[PDB]
Amino acid sequence: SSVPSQKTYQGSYGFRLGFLHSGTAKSVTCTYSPALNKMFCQLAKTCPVQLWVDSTPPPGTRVRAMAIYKQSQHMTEVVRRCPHHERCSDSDGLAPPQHLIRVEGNLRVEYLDDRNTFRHSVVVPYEPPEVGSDCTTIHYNYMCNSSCMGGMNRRPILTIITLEDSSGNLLGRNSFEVRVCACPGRDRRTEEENL
Amino acid sequence: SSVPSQKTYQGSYGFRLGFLHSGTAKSVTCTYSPALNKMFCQLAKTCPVQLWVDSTPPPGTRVRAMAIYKQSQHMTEVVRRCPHHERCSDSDGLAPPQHLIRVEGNLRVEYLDDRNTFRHSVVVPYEPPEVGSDCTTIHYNYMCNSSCMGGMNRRPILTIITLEDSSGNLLGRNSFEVRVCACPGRDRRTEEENL
Amino acid sequence: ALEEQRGPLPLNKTLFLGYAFLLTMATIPPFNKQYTESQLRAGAGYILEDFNEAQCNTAYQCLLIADQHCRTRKYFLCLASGIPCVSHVWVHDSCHANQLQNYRNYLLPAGYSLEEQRILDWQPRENPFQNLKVLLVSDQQQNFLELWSEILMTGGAASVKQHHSSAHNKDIALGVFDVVVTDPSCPASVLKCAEALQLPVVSQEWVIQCLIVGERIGFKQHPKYKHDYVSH
Amino acid sequence: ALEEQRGPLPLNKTLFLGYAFLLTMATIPPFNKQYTESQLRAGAGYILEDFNEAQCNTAYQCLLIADQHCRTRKYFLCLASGIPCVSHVWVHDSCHANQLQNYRNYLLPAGYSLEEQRILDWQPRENPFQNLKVLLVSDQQQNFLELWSEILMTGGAASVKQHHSSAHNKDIALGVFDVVVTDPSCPASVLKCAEALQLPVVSQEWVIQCLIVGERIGFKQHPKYKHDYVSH
Ligand SMILES: [Zn+2]
Ligand SMILES: [Zn+2]
Repeated sequence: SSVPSQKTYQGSYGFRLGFLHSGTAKSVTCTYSPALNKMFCQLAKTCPVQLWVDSTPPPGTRVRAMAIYKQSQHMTEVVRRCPHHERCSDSDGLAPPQHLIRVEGNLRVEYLDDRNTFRHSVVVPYEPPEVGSDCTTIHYNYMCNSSCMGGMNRRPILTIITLEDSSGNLLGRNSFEVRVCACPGRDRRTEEENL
Repeated sequence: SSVPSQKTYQGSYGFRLGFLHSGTAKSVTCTYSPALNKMFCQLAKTCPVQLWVDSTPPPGTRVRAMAIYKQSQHMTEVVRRCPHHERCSDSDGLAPPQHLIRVEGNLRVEYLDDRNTFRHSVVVPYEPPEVGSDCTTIHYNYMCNSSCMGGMNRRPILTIITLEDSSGNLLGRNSFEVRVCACPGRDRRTEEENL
Repeated sequence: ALEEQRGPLPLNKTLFLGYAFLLTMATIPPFNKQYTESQLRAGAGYILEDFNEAQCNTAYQCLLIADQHCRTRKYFLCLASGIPCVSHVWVHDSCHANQLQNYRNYLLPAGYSLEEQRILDWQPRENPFQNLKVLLVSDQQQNFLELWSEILMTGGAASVKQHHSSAHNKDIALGVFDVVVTDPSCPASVLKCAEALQLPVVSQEWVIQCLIVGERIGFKQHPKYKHDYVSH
Repeated sequence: ALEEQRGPLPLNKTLFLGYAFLLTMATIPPFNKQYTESQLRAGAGYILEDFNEAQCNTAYQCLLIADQHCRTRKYFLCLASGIPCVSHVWVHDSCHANQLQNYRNYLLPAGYSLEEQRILDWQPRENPFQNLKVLLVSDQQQNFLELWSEILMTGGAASVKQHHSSAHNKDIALGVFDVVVTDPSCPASVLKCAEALQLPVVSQEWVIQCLIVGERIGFKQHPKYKHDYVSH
């Protein structure tokens, strides 16, 4: 009955998150609202998330991504893929069909199905930024819509990004709310006005 | 519930479409009406669509054909072959029996059945014009009549022709209305007078 | 060559379970209202003998099956109540794939439109008679007063007052009404009053056409809307 | 593409054993109340024909099954009684896996909230009508007095006094009530009495909104709560 911690912890490496600009077009596949600290994106579409640090983490460091429900009444509930989509061939072989969050582009990804908590998570090795670039970029895939009956079922989620040493010890944490939908741009504008 | 886009987009290559002239005889198998930007043709008859461009697209580029209903009330519904005709041997094997649009003459033609939208599309590789010619001609086949019960069922459609790079990114878009019917030329004249 | 279209009986016994059907026809694979209804039953489809929006609202997914668009009482009730008018060919194709087909690809036309002068496709619409206050006048309970009162109401009318042409004493308030739907048996007193009260008066063709087009149309956009219009 | 969602009949004949289900629908996989019900019976699920909190309290784990949130008598009885409102997709995914799913991942929303102006998810709540003494005034046994009396009571009300609008002689003690729930058929004498006794008078919408929000809301936080509010 333990809800993973979601408190911002820049840590010793000064860990921060970065996203890409995308405006509010309806053809936009992923857009992030600084105002809401919430990413709006579509099913199975690429979601770039940027890792920024002030000091370089020693190789052997990992980056974990995990989804938890945002509402207090559901926090203890495990976030998973609805049955309908578990029964779909989109399985790239690497990712267990029950995982909401996936990583594309990286061949060293591991999937954790936590025997004690029962939560799902996807982790990859930490890699320094690319030369000529100030940040490591990981590409995430959300395999269900926020509305999926049987899955997220309309409940908003938070994605927690964790920086860990090889032994799993916390080095840093950040997080952002996510809404997987048909019109990311449209929904971003709608929600930003609602403030 | 996303309706594929139908906005003209000539793009960086200046992509335009072209059609052959074919008056209004009752023996004509496919006739285009500029006034309506509409092709009238017969079942399974060859329908030549010409591809014009100002700059030559890099090879690896693709041409995708897709039909969407024209009327707003039906745009979210997927255009497909009526069951009656799915049950007919005209299946050149290459073409899944459920596709309305086919391409003849080419041999590299692929048939997309989109796992998320559920729409059908037919895409072949882009090829530069023929020497002595100013455009690339693609031969389309429409396997049902606009009137087929359990299919288009009298609902008028639009064919959306898309120029794509090898990664699926949009490069160009154009479109024309289509009526598959018994008497192309007769109907063309009838509809042009109704203006 | 006639069984070919017809299709078989469903095989799958529960093919139409959860569906209820209403059948009609006028007065293109021949429509066999006999084989069709037997196909339906073999699939556990529920056969509605007469219109009933009770079952159509809470118990079953209701559909009207016919061979083409009709001008029968059932066709009108379905158009007025939003029940889909589907081609029997949907039944035939389904019994064939032993799988339910998408009825949305088999919608029959709504009907022939006078104003348009052509057969019109059906499309979603608001209640054409929403909150309308009607006065029905005629010398025939069944065929007119009963018939239209039920269609008007199912179509959204706020109220319908049935008033037997001759056999009825005019102790009604003609100002409360929006329209008078009547026929050639309408007493002249009612007409002269409606006129004086600026209350429009029409024939049943006005109602029918409203149902076909999907909206409340002009009380006078066509001669046939005159309640006294006669063949000729 | 329709059986796909539906799912099969449960192979495990006792999949829903120990559960009772109540089904309804309003007026996104089409909801086939018939096939869904056969799926539940095929797994020994017990089908309740109407709300009954006897069996829902002792004998079975009751669930209301529907396609979305509704404003029906049965939806209200369940929201008021804490019987969960579950999507029929839960029945289907359970048959598909031949294994009971977590219905907590299939909860239907409570309903549309006037104050929030949007659909509200359902969340745990105290009896909204805990220790409320209610006086129901109306000219209809079934539909109002019988209906709301039951809903208020299972909602934790201490007492509900039914009192037929016109056809009832005002020999009650209006001071013993907290609220008067009524419609436009409320006698002016009661309104005038309540006004002086400072006892609030509302419409059924006040009750419904409390059921949807999951808490006792303002007697006057919205116009529709005035007993006399009419469409318009
Ligand atoms: Zn899903
Ligand atoms: Zn066809």
